[PDB]
Amino acid sequence: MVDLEQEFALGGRCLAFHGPLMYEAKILKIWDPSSKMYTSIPNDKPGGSSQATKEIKPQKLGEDESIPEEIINGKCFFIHYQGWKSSWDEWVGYDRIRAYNEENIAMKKRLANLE
Repeated sequence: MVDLEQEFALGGRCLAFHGPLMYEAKILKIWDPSSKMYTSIPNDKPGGSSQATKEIKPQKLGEDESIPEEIINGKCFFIHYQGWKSSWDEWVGYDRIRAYNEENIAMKKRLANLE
């Protein structure tokens, strides 16, 4: 068991499950249904864009992304799916993602054995 690192973190790594496998994630633009708008920081960059500008004010969205109602109802994270094209800079909900930790790496290494 661990603490703090297992929570989603602003610019933590993450893991987002598909079913056949999971693919590694990197949280950047984070979303909260309390306003149904998003937030970001330029600590790094998506990959499909050069940065994440500043402490992004929560603003009406739809510039290059959409959260479906499926994920909206919780914390969502626009993540860089690593090992894949930056075209996969996409949000997921907690329904599929968790932050970087050894338990999710135990899931990663068990899964990668099946690849």
